Amino acid sequence: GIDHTSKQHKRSGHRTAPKSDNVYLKLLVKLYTFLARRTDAPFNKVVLKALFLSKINRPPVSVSRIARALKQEGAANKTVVVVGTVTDDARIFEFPKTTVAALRFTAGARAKIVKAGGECITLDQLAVRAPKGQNTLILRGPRNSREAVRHFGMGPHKGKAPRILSTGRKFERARGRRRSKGFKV
Amino acid sequence: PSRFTKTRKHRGHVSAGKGRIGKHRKHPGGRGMAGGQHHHRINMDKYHPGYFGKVGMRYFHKQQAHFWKPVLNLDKLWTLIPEDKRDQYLKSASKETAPVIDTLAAGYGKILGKGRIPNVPVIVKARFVSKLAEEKIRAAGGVVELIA
Amino acid sequence: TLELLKLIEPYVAYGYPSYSTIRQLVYKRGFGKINKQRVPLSDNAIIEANLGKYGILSIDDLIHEIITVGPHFKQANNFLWPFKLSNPSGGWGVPRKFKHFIQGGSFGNREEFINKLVKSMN
Amino acid sequence: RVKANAAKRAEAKAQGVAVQLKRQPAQPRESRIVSTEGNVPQTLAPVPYETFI
Amino acid sequence: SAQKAPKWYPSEDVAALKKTRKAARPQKLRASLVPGTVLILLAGRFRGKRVVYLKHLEDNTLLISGPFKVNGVPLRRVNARYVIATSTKVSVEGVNVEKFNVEYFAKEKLTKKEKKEAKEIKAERVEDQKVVDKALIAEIKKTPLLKQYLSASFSLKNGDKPHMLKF
Amino acid sequence: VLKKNPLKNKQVLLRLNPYAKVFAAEKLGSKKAEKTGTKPAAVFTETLKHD
RNA sequence: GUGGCCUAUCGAUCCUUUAGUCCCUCGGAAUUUGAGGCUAGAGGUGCCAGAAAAGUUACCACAGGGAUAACUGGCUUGUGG
RNA sequence: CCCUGAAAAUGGAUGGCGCUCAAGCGUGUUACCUAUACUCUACCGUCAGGGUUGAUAUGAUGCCCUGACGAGUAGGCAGGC
RNA sequence: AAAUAUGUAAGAAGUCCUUGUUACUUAAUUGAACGUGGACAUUUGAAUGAAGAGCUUUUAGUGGGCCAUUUUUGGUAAGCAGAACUGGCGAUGCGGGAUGAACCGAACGUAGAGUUAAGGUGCCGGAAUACACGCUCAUCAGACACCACAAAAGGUGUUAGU
RNA sequence: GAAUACUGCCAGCUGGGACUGAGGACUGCGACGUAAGUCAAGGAUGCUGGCAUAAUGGUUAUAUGCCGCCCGUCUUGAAACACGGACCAAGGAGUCUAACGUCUAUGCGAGUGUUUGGGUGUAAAACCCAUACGCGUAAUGAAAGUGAACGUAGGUUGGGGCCUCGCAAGAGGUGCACAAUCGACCGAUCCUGAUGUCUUCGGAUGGAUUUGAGUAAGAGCAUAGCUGUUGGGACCCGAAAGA
Ligand SMILES: C[C@@H]1C[C@@H]([C@H](O)CC2CC(=O)NC(=O)C2)C(=O)[C@@H](C)C1
Ligand SMILES: [K+]
Ligand SMILES: [K+]
Ligand SMILES: [Mg+2]
Ligand SMILES: [Mg+2]
Ligand SMILES: [Mg+2]
Ligand SMILES: [Mg+2]
Ligand SMILES: [Mg+2]
Ligand SMILES: [Mg+2]
Ligand SMILES: [Mg+2]
Ligand SMILES: [Mg+2]
Ligand SMILES: [Mg+2]
Ligand SMILES: [Mg+2]
Ligand SMILES: [Mg+2]
Ligand SMILES: [Mg+2]
Ligand SMILES: [Mg+2]
Ligand SMILES: [Mg+2]
Ligand SMILES: [Mg+2]
Ligand SMILES: [Mg+2]
Ligand SMILES: [Mg+2]
Ligand SMILES: [Mg+2]
Ligand SMILES: [Mg+2]
Ligand SMILES: [Mg+2]
Ligand SMILES: [Mg+2]
Ligand SMILES: [Mg+2]
Ligand SMILES: [Mg+2]
Ligand SMILES: [Mg+2]
Repeated sequence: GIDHTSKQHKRSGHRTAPKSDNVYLKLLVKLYTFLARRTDAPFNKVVLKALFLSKINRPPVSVSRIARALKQEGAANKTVVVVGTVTDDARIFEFPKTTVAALRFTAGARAKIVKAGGECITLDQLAVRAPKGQNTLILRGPRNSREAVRHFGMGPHKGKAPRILSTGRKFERARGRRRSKGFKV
Repeated sequence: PSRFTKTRKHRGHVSAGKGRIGKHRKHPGGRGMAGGQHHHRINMDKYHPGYFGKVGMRYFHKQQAHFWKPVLNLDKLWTLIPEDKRDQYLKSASKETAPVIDTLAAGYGKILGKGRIPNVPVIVKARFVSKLAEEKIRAAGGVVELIA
Repeated sequence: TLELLKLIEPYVAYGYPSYSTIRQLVYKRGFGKINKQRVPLSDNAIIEANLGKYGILSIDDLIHEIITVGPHFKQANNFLWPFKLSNPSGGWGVPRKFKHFIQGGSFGNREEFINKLVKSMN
Repeated sequence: RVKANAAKRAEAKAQGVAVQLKRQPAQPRESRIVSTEGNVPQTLAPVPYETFI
Repeated sequence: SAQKAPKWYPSEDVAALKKTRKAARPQKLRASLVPGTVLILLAGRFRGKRVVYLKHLEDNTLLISGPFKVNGVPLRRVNARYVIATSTKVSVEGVNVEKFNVEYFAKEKLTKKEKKEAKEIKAERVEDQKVVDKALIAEIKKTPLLKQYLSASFSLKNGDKPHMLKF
Repeated sequence: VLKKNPLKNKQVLLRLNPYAKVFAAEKLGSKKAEKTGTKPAAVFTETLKHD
């Protein structure tokens, strides 16, 4: 017998492969597995781990987010890397000439980036021209902006959104929500 | 598909995953929202505060078409001009030739002010407009023409 | 540590090891904890690879850092995996183990007799 | 103790390096020579039982 | 197809063996086994026969000629673990045994075609046996009762405990 | 592939600890000590024999 | 000094009622009653997180329970002997 | 220590036979017996950490190296028939 | 006024030196809190360990318990009823206690070899009818904890002792 | 003045027995040798014999030694003097639907959804499509209503990755996601009340131990799957009753 201080046969809890059957994604995973093994650059390891992520853990990254990231000093000539989708944004009216490498570009995002003088690039061409992740800039999208996150942690005084179908007066705005009707949360 | 469900996996195991003690029964706590004030009170008050009681005043025969008023912010305002003319209108900001935007034709009731339009004068026709939105349009050099 | 031993006394037998006991224990049952794995020593280069910053270049250096409680005792001792000993070859010598060694049992402090016990246990 | 530790390090920065700030637990005693001269050992055995009531 | 296919097949190329670090060193015989020692055969068709140890062959076999003129055992090899070396010794510095070796006792090449339904000794062995055994007899007759002792067959009596018997 | 114990297999005992050759060549495990004629004191002997 | 020297001395939803803002609504447009809202008290649930509630059944019924009594056994032995 | 105190109902229980300088009682020294426990080795599986592309090496959900681990109702999940 | 149990601290989110902010504070250019800059070196301020550390969502069964050591209430008591801490059983085989949910030993993939635990070694039954010092003779001996009970009281039985 | 007991050490020598031989070109650490080589040094070889078939081995029946209580179920506790079960075949119990939560996959993404319908067709398929409509891109308030940049869309503290100097140790710089915190903005509540004037309207600025399921360079929509939820006969079978 052994006095087990820890739970036995415990899986790491991390994805080691994409959950999908996309063969082109699996080819990208194979390429960045080779790069994350034969190169010591932590960029290839971070890109490889991001290639395993689910959809909610790969939020889209807008072109306005990319332009804001390019307003940083020393980052004008960098290569923006989005392991996921670059969506479009009409809120902006100027776009810098830059190189963006991403899994997917929406039609609007690709048009805006190309019209700005830049180029859209896949992660394999990213690997070819920047094998060690030279002057790259990895961007991620907002994960807690998801609508499901609003209801996480519901409870008294937590200030969270109830899981509700119909919204308005007569829908959970009474006893328990105001002092005049019983109490307030 | 049934072949992927846990019902197939429970074959040969007596209780079908329901327990030998609890012994899956018909409606052990009542049907629907039974006991919302009595034995489901903790769940109701924790997850749905505000459920019980009346708040506000009634509206007999409410027609939602009276309250039709889609809102549009100034940042999305320039999306109403088609892209074939958007670049041309964006450059060479003219006081004598400014784009006319019929937001009502685009299906909007009130123009709001989430901000930062370029300093290009535009005519913005709207039914309702917010104070800050009209200030921002006039700051850019445009005008708001109220319509009905 | 003495209060720790005074608190687990009914479950352990401890004492003061000699140089021969420590040397034979490390040579025969010494495994290192390297990258969370239990690695048989079997070579000076492994001990130098894991304890070389502490100036411990060989198994004899490890033995000295144990017999004389040196500055790097804590690192050398934790580098050693807990020794897995066999049951004593001639038995425990007592009818019942779970009395104190003073009371004719086996547990507690048996200070210099731990050498004979451990030698029979490995 | 924080002030005292700073004082010890401040002195050691000039003279007497390796001031060894950390506290240590009670260490085992070192060797010694217990002189008998004037301290001849003398003690008896256990004592018989007496009623004392 | 009744069974689909295996997508990948094992390679049929046989693997070579790793180099083996086991050298052949000469066998170290027991202390009691010295030439001219009277042994007792414990197994074989000549069980319980007192024999004379003559030579140590290179295949870890003892060349014994338990005198054929005395007890009818020829020049033959035995395994050292199947004999009991007794204290009695006979001189052998009058005999030559260098001719007898493994190639001398190379038996035959039997054919698989050959088969036996129901049912001689080579020429050279007889004169070799006589020539070897002559000086063995001459040495034996120097002290009395060896001829009778070799003629007699060893056996275990009732209550004879070999774990305390001195041979 | 296989743990070979020292304290036997003198090849492995010599792979580790190159001093073991000098230890054997000099019989340091059976070193004879220098004779010393330092007597105990009378007060020690009398205390030991005291009841 | 935001009641009682401290540790007890008390009460949701719906409904009614009062106070406050003199404010919002009655949806074709106004005025005045009337009604409905918003904020804060009261009217009471003592089974005190709060149904509106008399019995009988030896004429009885059903689901159950050895989760629970009445006979035997078991432990105990006050009481009995 | 032994004896008296010491009475229950089918025939019966140091487990049985039996046991008296014990095969009883108190104590002590040794030797010996044997668990799925401990040590070493092999094999299965699981988990973890790694290696493997100047064409891999064959399909890199493959091959391989290294270490540790394995009880299980109710129940969860996985891979399969 | 203990023992056991129990709170906190043992630094980098730290310490020190200047001088910055403010509508708070001071009689005040006094403090308070938060700072800029500077200094502190690898023992960054006890020990041991750390099996990865943090974090989140969502959902099953369960919501009859029972036993033991110790503490403890009611009861004459109970294999009674009720609490406290811990370990167990339930959910669990294996060795030992003949037998037994819980006691002792030890927790379990499939095998081999060795060694032991608890318990034993006359025979059943594997293993000393071992060794040593004594005690006991019962016309109801005694013979291993849980555990399958014994008392007040008495004996020129016998042994040791005051 | 010695010996011995006892205890301890040897990187002292050696005899007998038992189980195991995993891996499969080489690489390493070594040792003996002037080297060249050799070896017991990252896991067994060499030699020999018999048989080559029921001999070994498998299955099966039996015998022998030891062990083994009847399953399922409720239960703290079942071999129970608890219940169901004489035997066998066949049938026999978590399903489908509406709406939905978390997670995952896929498409497109500030959008998304063809299939109400029209067109067409090799005709319940496949293919093509307008306008709408749903959800989403704005919240808040009971409501009338009003409605999201002071600032590189803020400051502070961490923070992966990247950039520079570095052989490295490290040092700076930039710092997405995320976490904590102080702010700003929008709505509600309370307050303050400028120019102006149908003299009662309007509500500019400025506040707050207040409040919101908000803003602060969007993340959603649609389909599918396991799991969970509610209504449905609702896992299957079962009342005493009521009409
Ligand atoms: C006893 C009297 C009435 C009582 C209350 O309104 C009774 C019930 C009536 C009803 O049908 N439904 C409810 O939710 C409450 C109340 O408030 C007291 C102060 C005054
Ligand atoms: K009735
Ligand atoms: K195990
Ligand atoms: Mg069944
Ligand atoms: Mg379940
Ligand atoms: Mg059931
Ligand atoms: Mg109630
Ligand atoms: Mg033994
Ligand atoms: Mg009212
Ligand atoms: Mg019961
Ligand atoms: Mg009585
Ligand atoms: Mg199960
Ligand atoms: Mg229950
Ligand atoms: Mg249960
Ligand atoms: Mg018993
Ligand atoms: Mg115990
Ligand atoms: Mg026997
Ligand atoms: Mg049996
Ligand atoms: Mg049963
Ligand atoms: Mg019974
Ligand atoms: Mg029943
Ligand atoms: Mg029946
Ligand atoms: Mg039937
Ligand atoms: Mg069937
Ligand atoms: Mg079915
Ligand atoms: Mg039914
Ligand atoms: Mg009725």
